[PDB]
Amino acid sequence: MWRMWKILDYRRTVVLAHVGMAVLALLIHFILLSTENFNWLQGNPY
Amino acid sequence: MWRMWKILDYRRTVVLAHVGMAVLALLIHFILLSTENFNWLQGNPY
Amino acid sequence: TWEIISEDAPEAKGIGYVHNQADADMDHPRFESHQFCANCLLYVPHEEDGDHGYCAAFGMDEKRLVNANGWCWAWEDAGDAAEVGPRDVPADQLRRG
Amino acid sequence: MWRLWKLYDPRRVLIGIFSWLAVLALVIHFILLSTDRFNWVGGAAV
Amino acid sequence: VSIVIIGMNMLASVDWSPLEFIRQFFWVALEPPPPEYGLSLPPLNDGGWWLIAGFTLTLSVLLWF
Amino acid sequence: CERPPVDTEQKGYRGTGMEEVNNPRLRDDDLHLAPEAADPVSAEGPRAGEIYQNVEVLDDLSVAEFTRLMQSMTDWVSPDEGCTYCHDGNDFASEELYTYQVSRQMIEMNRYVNANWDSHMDDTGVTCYTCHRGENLPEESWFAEPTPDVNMAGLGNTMMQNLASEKTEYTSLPRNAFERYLLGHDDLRVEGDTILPHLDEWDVSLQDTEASYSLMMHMSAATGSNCTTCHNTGRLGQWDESPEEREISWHGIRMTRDINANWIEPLEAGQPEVRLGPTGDIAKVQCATCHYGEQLPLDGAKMVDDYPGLMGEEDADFDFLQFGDLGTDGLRDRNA
Ligand code: BCL
Ligand code: BCL
Ligand code: BCL
Ligand SMILES: COC(C)(C)C/C=C/C(C)=C/C=C/C(C)=C/C=C/C(C)=C/C=C\C=C(C)\C=C\C=C(C)\C=C\C=C(C)\C=C\CC(C)(C)OC
Ligand code: HEC
Ligand code: HEC
Ligand code: HEC
Ligand code: HEC
Ligand code: SF4
Repeated sequence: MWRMWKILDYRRTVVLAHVGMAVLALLIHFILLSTENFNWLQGNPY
Repeated sequence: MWRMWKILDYRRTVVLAHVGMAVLALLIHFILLSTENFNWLQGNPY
Repeated sequence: TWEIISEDAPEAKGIGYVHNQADADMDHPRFESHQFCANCLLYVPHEEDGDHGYCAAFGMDEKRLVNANGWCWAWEDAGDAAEVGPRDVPADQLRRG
Repeated sequence: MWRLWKLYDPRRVLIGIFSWLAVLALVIHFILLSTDRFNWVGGAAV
Repeated sequence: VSIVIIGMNMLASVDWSPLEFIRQFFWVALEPPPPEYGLSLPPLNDGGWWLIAGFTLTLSVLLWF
Repeated sequence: CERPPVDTEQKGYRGTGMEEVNNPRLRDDDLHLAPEAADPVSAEGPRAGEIYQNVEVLDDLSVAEFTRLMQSMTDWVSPDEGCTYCHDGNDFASEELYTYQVSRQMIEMNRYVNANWDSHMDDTGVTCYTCHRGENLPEESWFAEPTPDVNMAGLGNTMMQNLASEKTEYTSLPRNAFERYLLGHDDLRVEGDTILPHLDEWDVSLQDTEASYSLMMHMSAATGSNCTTCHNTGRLGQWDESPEEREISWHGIRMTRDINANWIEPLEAGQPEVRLGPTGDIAKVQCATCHYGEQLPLDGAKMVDDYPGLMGEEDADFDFLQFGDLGTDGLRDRNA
């Protein structure tokens, strides 16, 4: 799929991928903190 | 009925159609989520 | 011993206690033509009468027995007392707390 | 339907699709987390 | 720094739930110190974070000036 | 969104903006319908205290009126359960069930408020049905807000605030307003009574002001009122600028505080665990437990006179000023 970079500007796509994955990783980690069974810092029984 | 596209611009009609149909489809799906007999995630009796 | 109550006593007059299901307030709102004293939740049969028994509306008074074919509009179904309590409190927590 | 890409710029269609898919999957995953039955990390029983 | 302090305290008040954060976005806040502290420096979770957020916000607007 | 027509009433002088606007299409019309009272049975013959083995509250009622009261209470609090909701099967002299002890307290409380709180309820009085409306539980009770013993070095300490709550009518206002005023007797006044400050005599904080605000949020929605029906908000702390509703609802606060502190909270010990709130407390009365969003509970229907047994004797100790207002003689030790 090297042709994908003749459509999508690779420089902008790389930056927006890192920015987007930053939001998603922070969001998923925060969601796990909010749950009782997956907050590793709280240490509730599973 | 192809003559419809000598009247409207077909390119923008299709883009407008997708946005309108997306808004309507989310409207209907959310409305069913608010009803009791058609909230498939809630699973109330029918 | 176990005197039977008077149908003309004020306690009976007040609740319409009648020795027979016939001659009752058949036009009273609370009334089905199957309610007898024996069918009443408030009725405890007497050990040695055969035809009478205690009535909880009369404080289970020994000298205020009721005929098993009687009726008053205080009748309640003996089909109750099967289930006791709020029907959503578990039985473990129902008694005392 | 190959002519669809002679009309609509491939980059804008793919960006539009990707934005819709990202928002939609986020919204579906969030809706599931909001329900008692399909909150997979809330760990409820059915 | 001010926005991070306010945002993290806002998020912490809803038990770190991003969903509950959106649900409560208009309602959450970094709360000022309770009256008993007067003008002293209160503990972080009793208005201390508010005082730091207010101090850095004041500094940023003054530097922006 | 709503739409016209809306019912409007004038609460103050023309042009003051003191008006009530109501949506007639938002009223339930079934929750507020008073049950049809039973026919008056005879009050002759011996009293209930002479007939019944275990009667402590309804001693001075006839046998007929005692059973009429018992059937009425069954319809009011547990129609779908029957007499065995409170009574242990066929042994009506038994006090085993917690609902029996609670209901015995509920009769004593119903008699107490009907005999001493005409300063609020006038002549209408209340019945088991005013609060229960045909349910085992009043739909409109409250529990204490949980107190989590904050970290003191962590983050996100809401001081009972900053969360949308149905207690505060979806404001970010303090959520513990009921505990402070409807069970406790904390001061509700926020306005200084002078033109110039005396900060060492009157220094109410804005947090205390928002707590009194949050109680007012409730007292408005709980009676289908708004701030204007009890106040001229331009001059909020002026009693002579307020309608007589403010004086009535003043006693409604002290009566609700009386109900919670002296009659409801003593019942907390013997409640089942399923019934208690998150803190482990008993459900308590707020303004909507009787009003359910209407100024006159059950459309102001006077039900008390139809049922002898729910009216007590006017206590010689009653003050209505001994609930946190110059004295605490009408409140027990605990409160909250
Ligand atoms: C306790 C363990 C948690 C968990 C905790 C975490 C944490 C913490 C992280 C991840 C991250 C990831 N997890 Mg995980 N994850 C769990 C369960 C899942 C399940 C599942 C069906 O159960 C799936 C499919 C995933 C998938 C993923 C990936 C999207 C991602 C890792 C990158 C990758 O490998 O790309 C493979 C995927 C693809 C190549 C296609 C998908 C990629 C696209 C671009 C992302 C779209 C996501 C979309 C918006 C839906 C999000 C749903 C969320 C619940 C919000 N997880 C369980 C519930 N997961 C990381 C992340 O968020 O990266 C940014 C991360 O930091
Ligand atoms: C309530 C009972 C049923 C149910 C009853 C129905 C009924 C009835 C219908 C659907 C339909 C749909 N349902 Mg359903 N559905 C249910 C629950 C779901 C759930 C869920 C999470 O539970 C999901 C994800 C769906 C999803 C769907 C979709 C597949 C479909 C709506 C298509 C649409 O939006 O048209 C709107 C059009 C769009 C959104 C187009 C937008 C898409 C693209 C990606 C936009 C990109 C923009 C682009 C760049 C612009 C240029 C494009 C050019 C052409 C190049 N349903 C429940 C279980 N559902 C409908 C259907 O079948 O349609 C075919 C339908 O009639
Ligand atoms: C989700 C839709 C995307 C979008 C996706 C696409 C796709 C796919 C294509 C274009 C194409 C074009 N877009 Mg574009 N484009 C958008 C909106 C705009 C707007 C504007 C200010 O509204 C302008 C001036 C343009 C300009 C252009 C032209 C350069 C080009 C041809 C005109 C056209 O087809 O318009 C169509 C667009 C509109 C008429 C505007 C629609 C406005 C919508 C209703 C509001 C924004 C949508 C939002 C994300 C969700 C809406 C929900 C609510 C209803 C608001 N786009 C929005 C942001 N655009 C085409 C191209 O590449 O030419 C070769 C093409 O194939
Ligand atoms: C988790 O979040 C992340 C990190 C992802 C980012 C998100 C952040 C978000 C969403 C933040 C949201 C912020 C919002 C919505 C904030 C809302 C702010 C509002 C509405 C503020 C409004 C008014 C606030 C005022 C006016 C504050 C005034 C405080 C002042 C002026 C404080 C002054 C304090 C001083 C000068 C401190 C003195 C300290 C000294 C040194 C004197 O003490 C000894
Ligand atoms: C409002 C001030 C009330 C009046 C008047 C009466 N009751 Fe009540 N009752 C009230 C509350 C707030 C509660 C607690 C509800 C909860 O969620 O815990 C109760 C509770 C009872 C109960 C116990 C129900 C149960 O736990 O299952 C009973 C049996 C009961 N009330 C009976 C009762 C009767 C007979 C009344 C009239 C004489 C009566 N209540 C009046 C509030 C109020
Ligand atoms: C009647 C049911 C009321 C409604 C509706 C509202 N208020 Fe009220 N308010 C009411 C009373 C009886 C009192 C006196 C309380 C006391 O025990 O002294 C109050 C008091 C206030 C105050 C305190 C003012 C002061 O005396 O210093 C404020 C600030 C206040 N009320 C505000 C307020 C607002 C904003 C309301 C609408 C949301 C509102 N009240 C409604 C009775 C009633
Ligand atoms: C049940 C025991 C009640 C509680 C708790 C509260 N209220 Fe009440 N209120 C109640 C009755 C029976 C009545 C009389 C109805 C009638 O027809 O006269 C009232 C009256 C009021 C009023 C006056 C309404 C008017 O005169 O138009 C107000 C303003 C009022 N109630 C408000 C109110 C508030 C704010 C309460 C909580 C603090 C409250 N009430 C509690 C019954 C009961
Ligand atoms: C809870 C709300 C009750 C329901 C429902 C019913 N009863 Fe009751 N009953 C209740 C209490 C709290 C008491 C104690 C009375 C007191 O003042 O202390 C009673 C008492 C009786 C009695 C007297 C029994 C005796 O003391 O010997 C009888 C006969 C009685 N109750 C009958 C009765 C019937 C027939 C009911 C169903 C319709 C019924 N009760 C319901 C509380 C409650
Ligand atoms: S109350 Fe019951 S037991 Fe007593 S007379 Fe009536 S039906 Fe018979």
